[PDB]
Amino acid sequence: GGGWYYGRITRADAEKLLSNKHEGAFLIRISESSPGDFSLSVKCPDGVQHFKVLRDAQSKFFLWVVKFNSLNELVEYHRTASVSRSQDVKLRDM
Repeated sequence: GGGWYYGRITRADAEKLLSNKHEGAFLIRISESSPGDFSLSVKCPDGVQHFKVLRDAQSKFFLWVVKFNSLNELVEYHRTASVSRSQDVKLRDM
């Protein structure tokens, strides 16, 4: 695991590279203009899409209203289900 961490990358780069070469491919990236917040990006059927992902002062990450210990506890359990719930896009890496 951990093949999904790309760090410094921006949205404009992410939408470029992440179209290679399968739907459900994903990367995790920072807000380079002001560090400490992050984005998930994913390959979808019309292009590439993005999702803001954060942590609290409690040192716990969140996506919804519910908290998890790291983004690894999101990704490793979210992967069996859709990021959209209206499209067949699920997180996958080979």
